[PDB]
Amino acid sequence: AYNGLVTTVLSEDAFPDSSQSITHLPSMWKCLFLTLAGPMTSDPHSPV
Amino acid sequence: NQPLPRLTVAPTYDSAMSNWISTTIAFFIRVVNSVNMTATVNDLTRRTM
Repeated sequence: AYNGLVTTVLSEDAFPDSSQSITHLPSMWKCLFLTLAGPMTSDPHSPV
Repeated sequence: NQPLPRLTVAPTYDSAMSNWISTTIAFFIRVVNSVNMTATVNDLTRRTM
């Protein structure tokens, strides 16, 4: 409702770091919890 | 040299250092099996070498 006054975005601690490969399982589990919590956020840059 | 990978690495013999290590050991084996060491050194202590 109050989008444009405050936009909920994903945390900077939510993304896996650029370096870890997808072969590391807990770094790919933070990518599963990110894609599911994607459209709930009101960031228009969230689907990137 | 080659740039690093972020895939899982494993010891390989492709690297130049490895090739250098291999040639010298291979070459020495020929020193151990030369006539300069066949006549003096016993054969049973040459297979260990």
